[PDB]
Amino acid sequence: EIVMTQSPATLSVSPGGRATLSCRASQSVSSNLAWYQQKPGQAPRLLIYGASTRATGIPVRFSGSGSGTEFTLTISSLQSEDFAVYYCQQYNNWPTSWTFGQGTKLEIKRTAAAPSVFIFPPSDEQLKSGTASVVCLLNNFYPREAKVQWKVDNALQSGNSQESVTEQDSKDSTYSLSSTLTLSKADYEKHKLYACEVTHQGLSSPVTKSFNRGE
Amino acid sequence: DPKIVNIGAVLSTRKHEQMFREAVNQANKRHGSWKIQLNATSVTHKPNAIQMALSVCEDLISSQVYAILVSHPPTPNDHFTPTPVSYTAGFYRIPVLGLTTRMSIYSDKSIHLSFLRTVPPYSHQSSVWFEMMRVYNWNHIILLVSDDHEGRAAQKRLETLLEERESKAEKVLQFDPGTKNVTALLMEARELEARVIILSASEDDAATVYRAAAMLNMTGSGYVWLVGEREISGNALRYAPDGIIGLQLINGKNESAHISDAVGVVAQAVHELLEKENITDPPRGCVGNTNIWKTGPLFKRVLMSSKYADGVTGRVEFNEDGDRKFAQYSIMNLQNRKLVQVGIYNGTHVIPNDRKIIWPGGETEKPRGYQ
Amino acid sequence: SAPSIGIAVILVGTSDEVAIKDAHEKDDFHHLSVVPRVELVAMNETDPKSIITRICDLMSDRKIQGVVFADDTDQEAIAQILDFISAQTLTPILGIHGGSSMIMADKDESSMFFQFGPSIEQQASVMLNIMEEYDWYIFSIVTTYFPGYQDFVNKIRSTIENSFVGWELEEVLLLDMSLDDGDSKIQNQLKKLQSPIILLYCTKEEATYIFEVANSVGLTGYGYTWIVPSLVAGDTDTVPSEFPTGLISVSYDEWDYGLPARVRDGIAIITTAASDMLSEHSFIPEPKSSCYNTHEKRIYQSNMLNRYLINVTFEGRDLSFSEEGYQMHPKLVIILLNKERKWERVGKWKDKSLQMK
Repeated sequence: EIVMTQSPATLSVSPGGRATLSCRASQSVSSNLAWYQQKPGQAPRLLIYGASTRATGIPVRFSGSGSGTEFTLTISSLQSEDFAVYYCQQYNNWPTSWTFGQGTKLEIKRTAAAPSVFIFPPSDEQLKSGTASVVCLLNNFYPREAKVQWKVDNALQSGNSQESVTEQDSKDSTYSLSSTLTLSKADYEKHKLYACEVTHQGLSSPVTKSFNRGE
Repeated sequence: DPKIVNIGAVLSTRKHEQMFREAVNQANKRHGSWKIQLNATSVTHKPNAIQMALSVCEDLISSQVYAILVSHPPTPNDHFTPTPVSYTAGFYRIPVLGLTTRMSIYSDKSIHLSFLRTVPPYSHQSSVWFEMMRVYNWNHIILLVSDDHEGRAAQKRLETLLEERESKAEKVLQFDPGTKNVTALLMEARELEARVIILSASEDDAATVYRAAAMLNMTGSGYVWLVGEREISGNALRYAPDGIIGLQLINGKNESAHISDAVGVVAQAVHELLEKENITDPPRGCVGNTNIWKTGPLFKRVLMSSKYADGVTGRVEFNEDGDRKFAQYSIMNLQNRKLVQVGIYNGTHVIPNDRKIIWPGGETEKPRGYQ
Repeated sequence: SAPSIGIAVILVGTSDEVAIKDAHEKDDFHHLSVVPRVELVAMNETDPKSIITRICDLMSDRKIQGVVFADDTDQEAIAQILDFISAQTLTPILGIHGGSSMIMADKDESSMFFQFGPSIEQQASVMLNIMEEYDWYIFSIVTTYFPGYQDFVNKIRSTIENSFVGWELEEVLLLDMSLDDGDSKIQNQLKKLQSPIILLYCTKEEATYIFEVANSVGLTGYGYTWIVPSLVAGDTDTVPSEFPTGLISVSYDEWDYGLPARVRDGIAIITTAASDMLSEHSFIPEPKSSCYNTHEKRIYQSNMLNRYLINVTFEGRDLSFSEEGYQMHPKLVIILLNKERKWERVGKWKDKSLQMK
């Protein structure tokens, strides 16, 4: 009955800066809210309960306010370990209503880095089973927002491209993107030119890597 | 994570101690235990009145309780029972709730300085006499109260209520307590223009007065009596003239209900108080500490103004002295040696029943109470 | 030749023990045959755990028949413990100084606890007596929910018509300071009052707030010649800093009545009563050496002492107590507040006679 909404969907900030997230109140929640901090792959933790009281064992940087009107928090003096997924929790008609939130995504701002574009043809062993795969690798680029296009004999390819993005590194906070194709042996041998086009903000011009089958 | 805030209870009848523990365990389930998880700590009564004080000091030291619940022992004498508890754990000014005691000395909030009650005292029934007086159209009453702190409170309350209406009572007699011969006072009330007689005395003295009046021809046909609750139960029941109108508190013995209500009220007060900074923990250690609890009167002030929503005994308010405002009563008549209920006192007015009433000496027709 | 009457002198005020030891039993009562014993006990704790245990252990030590209690704190909850322990154990005890000298409303009807100090009615009587002398006839009273307020106004009303002088009373208040969020009502009520002479009734814990709000509103400039009882003053050496100049009050004599004199006269009263009863009836009560197990130790009632301890005179003084247990004939002094925040004595009142300067 109370849909939990936040703003914005995603937020990127530079190190040593503040961040403000607002969790919209769809109805008149008296004083109950709770913001959670979760690192990827780990269970969340408690930060605030009652919309004003800090959780025990938490640093004093975090704070918030709200008595039923668009509860908001203000984090200051942030460091590198911050910028995780932050949720909001309400409990008005507990223990029966229990409407959860969504959780905004946070990123750390960084300077643009030119991606390292690499391509990989099949190793002649996968083709024995009747399937061929082409791997295009992007290494140490920022931001993660990049466009990768596959050019098979100068033709647009769709519906057969899989992309995997690694999490931000703990050393340089970089991103990595890998493009994997899945095509049959007969289709693979019907074409000779396979190109991987990479478009990025840190590159003045798009980078395309192409190779010829059996060459 | 949560700070345990344990509360005590000196109630007897160990089964009732288990009941109190279950009550507090239910109490902390409804609210939650991420910030507050209130515990339980019970102890049983002791025969003498000094070891009781020593034991209550010991458990106060050992648990640093926030409030204490006190009930009645299984061997009556329920006047000096919660005397040591109030003195001992009011020296440090920590609240104490009385569950069943009805004596009127505890309403003096200067010798105890912290005593909340869940049952109205014996002097709060005088308003029922006034309301029934107004309803039945009697206006020439005689008081026959005793000489103690118990009769004086009732006479004071009735006198103020009467003077507020620009009326007066024909006389105010007073017999010394523990007397075995009272005939002069009965004769003095005998020669007069007043018929309504109102009693306020212990059961033994009530029996003596009933015997003296029965010896004379004073329980006749137009001598409508009026008594309270302590003059109907006990040895005074069988020595009673037919048609003696009396009252009785509707729920004054079901200790389970009072335990549950007190636990609920204390839990609400505790969960309400901690939403406030600058508080101090109670003085753990009864042998070293010598000072007043810093946030002592504040806890009493926040406790004495809590309107419990709905309980087994109903709404739980608190008169501005600490004794159970807005209680109910039941009116009975001694018909054929077996009391039968007639009417009820809803706390504001009197609702007559359908069962008819037999006045003294038969005479189903109402007596005017005058000559 | 009737020795061994047991009196214990409990000391908590940490005063000079030798100074009061030199006056505890220096005199030899050749008129009364009690030849009493005393035993000074010095403590530093005022907890109810230590008081009860100490008194019970002393009763178990050697057959003591009485106790005189002293104190230095202003605690109002030691008199109650003393009264209760004197009710359960029939040994009569007297409070002479400090926290055990604040008048309790009504003692346990089976108890023997006699204190030093004046009641509420006597304070009102002397307060009206000073008012009559300088002819400040018109007056008004404001009170709260405190002991004797009904008795205070009843004593005022009882003597207002038995005298031919024309008192003209106006206005009465019942409001108490325990109300929550009712400050607007109290402010309106105190702003309403404009009477020439006002007699207040409140205590320092609440009197601080009462004085603060009265000064904040502004009804404290010149014409507000307040008159207050002893308990408003509290401690002379300490001032709550509101205290409008011109305050007058009556307080028990605390400067010319030293601790040794109080100890001496308490021992004297107990010994005189015991010796008189011993001479008349030729027996003396003796409780068992069990403090806790007094349930069956009350076989011998000791109400004869209670009827023989309230009428005693010696050295030309009347030390007669009353049924409620107050002094019934104290010595009261009147003090005044000058420009500098300090109190100054003016006169002395004794035997219903006022002698001022």
